[PDB]
Amino acid sequence: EKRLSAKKGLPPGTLVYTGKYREDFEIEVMNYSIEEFREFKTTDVESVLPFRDSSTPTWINITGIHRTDVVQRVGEFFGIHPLVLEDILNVHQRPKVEFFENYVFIVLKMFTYDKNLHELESEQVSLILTKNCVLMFQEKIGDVFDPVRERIRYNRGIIRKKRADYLLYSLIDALVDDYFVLLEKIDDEIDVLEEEVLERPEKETVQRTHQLKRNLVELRKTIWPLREVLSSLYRDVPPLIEKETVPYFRDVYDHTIQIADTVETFRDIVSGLLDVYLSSVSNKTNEVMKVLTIIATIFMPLTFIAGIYGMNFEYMPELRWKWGYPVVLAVMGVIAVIMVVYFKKKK
Amino acid sequence: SAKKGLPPGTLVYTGKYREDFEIEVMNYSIEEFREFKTTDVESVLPFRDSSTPTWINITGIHRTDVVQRVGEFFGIHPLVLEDILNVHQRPKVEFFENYVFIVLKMFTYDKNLHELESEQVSLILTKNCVLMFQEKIGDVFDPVRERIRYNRGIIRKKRADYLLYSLIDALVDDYFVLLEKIDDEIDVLEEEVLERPEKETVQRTHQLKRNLVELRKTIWPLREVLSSLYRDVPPLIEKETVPYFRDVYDHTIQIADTVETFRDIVSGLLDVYLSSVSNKTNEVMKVLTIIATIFMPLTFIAGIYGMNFEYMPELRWKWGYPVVLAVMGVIAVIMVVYFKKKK
Amino acid sequence: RLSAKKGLPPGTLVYTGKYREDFEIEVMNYSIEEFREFKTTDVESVLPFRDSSTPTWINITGIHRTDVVQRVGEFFGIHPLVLEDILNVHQRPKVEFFENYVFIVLKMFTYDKNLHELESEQVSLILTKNCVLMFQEKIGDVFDPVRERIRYNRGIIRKKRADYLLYSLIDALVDDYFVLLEKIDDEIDVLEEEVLERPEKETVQRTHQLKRNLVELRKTIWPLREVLSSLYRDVPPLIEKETVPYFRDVYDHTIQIADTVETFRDIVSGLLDVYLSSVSNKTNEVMKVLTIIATIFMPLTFIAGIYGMNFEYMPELRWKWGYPVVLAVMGVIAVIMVVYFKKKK
Amino acid sequence: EKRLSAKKGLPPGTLVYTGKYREDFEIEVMNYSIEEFREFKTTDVESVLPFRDSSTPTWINITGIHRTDVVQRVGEFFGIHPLVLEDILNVHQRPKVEFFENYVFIVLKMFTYDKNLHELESEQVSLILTKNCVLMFQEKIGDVFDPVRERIRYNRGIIRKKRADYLLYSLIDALVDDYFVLLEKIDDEIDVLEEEVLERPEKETVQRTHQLKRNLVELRKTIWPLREVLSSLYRDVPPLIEKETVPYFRDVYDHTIQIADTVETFRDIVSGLLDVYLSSVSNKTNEVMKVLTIIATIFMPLTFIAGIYGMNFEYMPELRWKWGYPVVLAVMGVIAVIMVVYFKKKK
Amino acid sequence: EEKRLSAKKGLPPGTLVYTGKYREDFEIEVMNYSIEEFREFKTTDVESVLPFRDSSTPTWINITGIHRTDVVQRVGEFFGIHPLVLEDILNVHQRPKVEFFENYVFIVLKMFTYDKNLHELESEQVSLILTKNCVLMFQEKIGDVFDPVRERIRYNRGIIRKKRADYLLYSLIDALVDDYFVLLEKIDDEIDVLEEEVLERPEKETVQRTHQLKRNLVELRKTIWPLREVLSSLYRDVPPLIEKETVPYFRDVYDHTIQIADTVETFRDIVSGLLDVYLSSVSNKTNEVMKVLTIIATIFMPLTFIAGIYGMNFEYMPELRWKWGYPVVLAVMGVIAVIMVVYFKKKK
Ligand SMILES: CCCCCCCCCCCCO[C@@H]1O[C@H](CO)[C@@H](O[C@H]2O[C@H](CO)[C@@H](O)[C@H](O)[C@H]2O)[C@H](O)[C@H]1O
Ligand SMILES: CCCCCCCCCCCCO[C@@H]1O[C@H](CO)[C@@H](O[C@H]2O[C@H](CO)[C@@H](O)[C@H](O)[C@H]2O)[C@H](O)[C@H]1O
Ligand SMILES: [Cl-]
Ligand SMILES: [Cl-]
Ligand SMILES: [Cl-]
Ligand SMILES: [Cl-]
Ligand SMILES: [Cl-]
Ligand SMILES: [Cl-]
Ligand SMILES: [Cl-]
Ligand SMILES: [Cl-]
Ligand SMILES: [Mg+2]
Ligand SMILES: [Mg+2]
Ligand SMILES: [Mg+2]
Ligand SMILES: [Mg+2]
Ligand SMILES: [Mg+2]
Ligand SMILES: [Mg+2]
Ligand SMILES: [Mg+2]
Ligand SMILES: [Mg+2]
Ligand SMILES: [Mg+2]
Ligand SMILES: [Mg+2]
Ligand SMILES: [Mg+2]
Repeated sequence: EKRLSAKKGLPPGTLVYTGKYREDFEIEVMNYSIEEFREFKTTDVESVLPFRDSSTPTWINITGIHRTDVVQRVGEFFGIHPLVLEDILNVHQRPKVEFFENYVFIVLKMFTYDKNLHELESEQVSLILTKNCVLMFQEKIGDVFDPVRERIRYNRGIIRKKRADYLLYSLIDALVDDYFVLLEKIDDEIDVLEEEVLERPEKETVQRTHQLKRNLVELRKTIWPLREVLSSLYRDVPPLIEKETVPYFRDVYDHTIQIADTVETFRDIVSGLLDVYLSSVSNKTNEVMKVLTIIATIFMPLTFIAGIYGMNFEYMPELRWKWGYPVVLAVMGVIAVIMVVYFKKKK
Repeated sequence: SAKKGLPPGTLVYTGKYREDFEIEVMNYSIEEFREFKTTDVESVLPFRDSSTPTWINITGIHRTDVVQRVGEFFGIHPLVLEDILNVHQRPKVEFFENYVFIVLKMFTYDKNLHELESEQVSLILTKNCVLMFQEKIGDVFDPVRERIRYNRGIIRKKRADYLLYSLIDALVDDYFVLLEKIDDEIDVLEEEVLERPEKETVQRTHQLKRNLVELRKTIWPLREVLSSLYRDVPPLIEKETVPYFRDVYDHTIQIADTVETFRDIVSGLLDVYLSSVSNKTNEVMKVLTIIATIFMPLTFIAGIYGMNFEYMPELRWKWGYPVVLAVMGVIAVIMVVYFKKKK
Repeated sequence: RLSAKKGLPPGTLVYTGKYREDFEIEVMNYSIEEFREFKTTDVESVLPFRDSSTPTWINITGIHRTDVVQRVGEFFGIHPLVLEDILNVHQRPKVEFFENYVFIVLKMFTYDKNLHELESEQVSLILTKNCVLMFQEKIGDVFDPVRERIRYNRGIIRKKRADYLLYSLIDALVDDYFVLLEKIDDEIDVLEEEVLERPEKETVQRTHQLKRNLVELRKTIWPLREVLSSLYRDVPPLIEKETVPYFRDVYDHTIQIADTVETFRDIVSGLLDVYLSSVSNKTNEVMKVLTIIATIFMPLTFIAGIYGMNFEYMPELRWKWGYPVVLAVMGVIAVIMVVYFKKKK
Repeated sequence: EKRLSAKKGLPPGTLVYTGKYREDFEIEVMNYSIEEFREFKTTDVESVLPFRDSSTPTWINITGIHRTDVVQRVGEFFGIHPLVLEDILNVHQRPKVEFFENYVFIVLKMFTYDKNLHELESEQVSLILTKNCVLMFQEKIGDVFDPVRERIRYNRGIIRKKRADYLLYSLIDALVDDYFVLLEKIDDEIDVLEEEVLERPEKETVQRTHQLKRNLVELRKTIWPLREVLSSLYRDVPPLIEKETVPYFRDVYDHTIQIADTVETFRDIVSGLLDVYLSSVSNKTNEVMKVLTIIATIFMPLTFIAGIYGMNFEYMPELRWKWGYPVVLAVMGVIAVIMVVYFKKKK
Repeated sequence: EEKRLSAKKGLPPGTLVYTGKYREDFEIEVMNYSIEEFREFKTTDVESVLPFRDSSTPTWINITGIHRTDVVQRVGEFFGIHPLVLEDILNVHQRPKVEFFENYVFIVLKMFTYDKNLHELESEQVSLILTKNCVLMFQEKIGDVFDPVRERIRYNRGIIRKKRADYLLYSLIDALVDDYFVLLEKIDDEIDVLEEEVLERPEKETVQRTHQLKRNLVELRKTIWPLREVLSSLYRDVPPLIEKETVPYFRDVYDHTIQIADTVETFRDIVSGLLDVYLSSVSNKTNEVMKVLTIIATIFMPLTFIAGIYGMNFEYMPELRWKWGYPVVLAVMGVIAVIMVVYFKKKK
């Protein structure tokens, strides 16, 4: 209803941004050949539009898809189907490839993990590969893509030698790689949490356990498709040159499996955290209940006799007598002493 | 859940909705549009033979004679019409030579008392018509009606199969709304489960589980109905409508992701609460334990010196018990010190 | 009684089930123009119907008479493995295919409410030429409505052939399951009500019985779904454009049941964890009462037991305005132990 | 006595018996056809070597494969691969069916169950179908094949009319039949066990349920390859006479499924047995609390007032107007009785 | 508990970077052999092994200490190994695999070492490349399971000397897969000891060990599953692996691996209940602690109140004055104590 999960009743072609980031808008362009390169930014689309006809590889990054107007304008110019456009704009959706005639279309998820308050956020990056362009579409400023920029700029690696497909591999290889980062953060979280779980009895322990479990589920929900998307890229290939670029997506495929597995491992672990915790607590109850028993179980028989020697009659034998009070205190010290002897097994 | 012993062709509305019956009909082509309502079935019949798209919506299928009649007129096999009127059944598609047959489920989720309801929606695509069969009045189809009416979208331009698409599409899109609500209820529940120790909570928890089960049982085959429509297409215009069906599938893959997601999420809730309440039990134990461990030994010396004995001064010595009182105070001091490793 | 008949050759004919009670053969030969039906204990009398040109339903009941299964089978030309398959009632439902005939094993269920339990009886069907052969363990069945349909000519059955009678028999036999499931659905409803609102061990027990019975149900129903999958997708002596879509309809109910049998499994599966939580909570709130009485009364008996001391020259007895204030302070700490207790109780 | 799971360092054909039984060695032969049959035992492997070339089905039962010379001889004569000989000797393994050029190889297990102290042992059985011979290999004297022996002697059934592949069939069907016996015993154990769990709270119970869980896991591991074992015997069939022996293989294969389902039915039943125990313990903990609390909650407050009225004070007596003792005992009984009243709901 | 080696990022596709924890050893071994004779040697000079690319006879070249990525790059370029394959030899956090190429088979496998006492398992990654007449082996660290295979080559044991490079690769992976037998045995011992502990030893360190075992099992499954797939691909495809000879051998290894994997899922099946068996014991001791607490509580508290109503200072109240009251109250108190014990004769 409000800013989550619903644009409803709108026709099949409606361009609407569903995410939260309306802040920034910036349009980056990097063109390159083996010979030379150029880069620029701008806030005007009419400058970048002519690159669709380029003979040389081009990476056009639109940050600020919160502007539906520029997404549309570009979609139209490169001839992107309106359903596809709409997918780019609706950022709540699963990861996918859709191959078309003159183009490939890809929807990926970048993540961010804040430790301290433990939570994750996800930005949607959409890539379109057509002709010589990779069109990028982001929500906000910030991204994992920088090493690629450096690779182009400082001529490191093979990127300069290759055409646009290997560039889509470059952007996808970065995006996938940052998941390892997120995963390191998360195993750190796991270790911390199992320490806390066996050794540190509070309820905030439970709260954090649960938080990690959800963060893990959302992680997987985005992850398994992400694996299939790479899986598809590997087995089909309409404009992705074979004998050059194929083993490159394939290495991103092995990554997305190594990752898909790692979150599984994570899951099987975190599931039994809470069991370990129940085992910590009901074991802590056991030791308390043992203390209260020996405390109660010594003083309960004693307070009884001390109460039968405080009873008022007349006619009573042992009150006058006497020799009693030392013999009574004797029997008391004796019975509590055989209690403590009886407890040489327990605690 | 039982109509038994009846012949294969027997029309029995098996639903719980007995109240309303209505017939809505919209005939459109590119240049013009015409809509009407009625309770008279024959009046909507001549539309079987037209060369333009028409949406014929029969609400209140508890009236069987209408279903029989319309069926016989459009030439639909009695096994289908029975299927239409038996509303406990899974979403499927049957592909036929002169038509397609589709059963789907709309859901409804009441907050306050938290519960869900289902309507069964049937669709026949034949020649130039979409035949829609609803159990009761009101639907998620209002934006579609508004679209045909107001020439929004491409819908006016298009044909009967694309009308189908818009109908099913609207249906599927509503689940999004339902998911948002379930999400909210889940938020509330987990808040309460870690912070609010009550049995009404375990109930609400189990009910949410049960609901997620019913929802899953519907959602999963729904994924499959679109799976065919996208992949099969005998009288469905290819180059035009196949990509659009492909969308509704995408979404219905999504809805099924979110639902497993919820099941995974809720499935650990009862272990939270168990872990939470097993802790609060432990931390009230401590309180009862300290209260028992100081005040039990103390009440013990109070009982010695209340004993009535002919021997034993105190009696005399007349100091008190500053010293009884002081030994109490000192052993209490050390008990509490001992409990500086605890509460 | 029992689960092993062993050391025996593959052909050997043995009834493994528990009911030796009844024996009866019922025959209905019916055509478009007319119909006739009779019963008997005499086997040579039904044999000639092999060559009848019209639909016959031979329901042989009391398979515990092995010699009749032998007779009829050898006569109609049914293999020895199929005959033994008819006499062994411990087995999974299956469909096997052959030249002149189709072999079918199904299960009818009876669930007693009150004392909650289920028993099964096995029906074997053989469709051969114009005859459909039926085999039961004991008197009574789910098939009366198709009998009624044949006697009174209701619906399309009189027009059509023998494999349509297969269709109808099976359909009836599948439809039973719906009512079964309704019953089991009731059991589940009461059982969960009890589980959250009613902490006893008998409810542990019934939860277990329900889980078990549900297991049995899944185990019968799942191959049963695979049965009508095969009758729908294969079809050699089954008239296609006429019967095959009637076949698909049972195929569809067979599926609906299976999903429902799952829903019940998934729901039963949690019913223990809801019980554990109610008991724990119940265990908690039982503990809280113990403490609050202790923590207000235990320190109370202590300061109330100081002034029961027989020491002379307390002096503190000297306050003898005294006791009401001595009573007061008690209540005060008592109250402040209660005033410890009006948050979190 | 049962060499552990490893013989390593050894090259691939190394023929080593890894089991515990060295005790007996015997060889039994039955040559038969429609007309007649001859049967004999022996310790001499030379006299059973000629039967490889038999026109008519022979059954060679070698018992005592600890004698590895024998297995080597026989193996080399009938043309069996060193890897399969090795497989006949190493008894820690899964069942399999390997189809070769001139012969069929099966390994299968023959279980034995001890009730009382509950545990299961398994002898290996190896079967090689070659030409007209069934080669059969056993660790120890005693087996399940005695009634197939009897059908060969007393000419019961159709076995004499039929061939070597039918011999194979009979043997496998006796194996498979025995797992029913086994399952019956496990069902008995299961019933006693669940009954003891729900009505009988002791620890040797958990010990037993666990024993069973494990035993069923073992039985699963032996049976599931087996289901696939007779699956591949049913669906393939190069030298297995089709129109004769095939519907008989499918018969064993139906059995094999009932056995597995009977296993899976058991598993899902046992995995609930511990949760039954869990819920019985936690109701006992509750029911003990209940008893502690009604005693604590009626008497501790009644002790508080008896209590103030025993105090010896300067203004003592506070009351001493004789009314007025029994009024206190009255209000004692009244607050106790209304404690019971308040407990007339649950406890 | 800090930044772990996982991410090699910002780095190009071909980047050769060792991600392991072993920097210690470096050694290059060679055995070359034929039916007539063989030569074995070590060296740190890579250029001396290189000519073996062109040998007619099978040559196993073991390169221990892949941390030196110049050696790894050398042998790679010289053998025409594609940079991505090279990089995989170098990156050790990754699942076992086969990849087949025009001129070589790349394989990734894993050796596991378990230590008892403090219970923990380390792995080492092994790479193998079937290329022409060579198998290139790459190890992180000295020591390995391939000793008997060397021993066979040296002293002419088995058939290995007659067969070729493909059978040499069979021999290597067979010794590898065969290690997992030992490993599963050790994990079994720990399992028995640990379930005994779970029932009969109520300590928190027991819990620590149960969870530790569980984690070890998961890391062990994660590797062990595709290990199965690696041998399956190897059985069923076979481009330069001589078929009618070497395929059955590869099949055998596949078999043990199916066994290996089955076992691993059985251990998992057991350790998953191991913690519920603990929590059963614990609740049960406390259960039988609370009993003790409650039966001591319920006999004396009705007794301490009977002792309360007695003194208790009031007038009238015989009771006190008729004598006989004290002993008769020892009788009542006593008898009610004995009927509490009698009611508790359904308990202990
Ligand atoms: C030297 C003085 C001579 C006085 C007259 C002698 C008469 C002979 C009597 C036999 C002696 C036994 O006397 C015995 O004393 C003991 C305690 O002293 C009493 O026992 C008394 O105190 C014990 C405490 O241990 C209580 O458990 C018991 O309920 C109470 O009756 C016995 O009830 C009485 O039978
Ligand atoms: C002082 C003389 C030195 C020589 C030693 C002998 C001293 C006397 C020994 C006393 C033996 C104690 O054994 C016994 O104890 C109980 C207290 O539980 C006393 O008192 C008991 O009397 C009878 C038992 O029959 C009961 O009615 C009463 O309830 C009970 O208290 C008995 O009178 C005494 O016989
Ligand atoms: Cl690059
Ligand atoms: Cl009919
Ligand atoms: Cl119906
Ligand atoms: Cl049988
Ligand atoms: Cl071996
Ligand atoms: Cl036989
Ligand atoms: Cl890498
Ligand atoms: Cl060798
Ligand atoms: Mg849409
Ligand atoms: Mg790689
Ligand atoms: Mg019906
Ligand atoms: Mg879309
Ligand atoms: Mg006093
Ligand atoms: Mg049999
Ligand atoms: Mg059979
Ligand atoms: Mg139908
Ligand atoms: Mg070996
Ligand atoms: Mg082997
Ligand atoms: Mg890389």
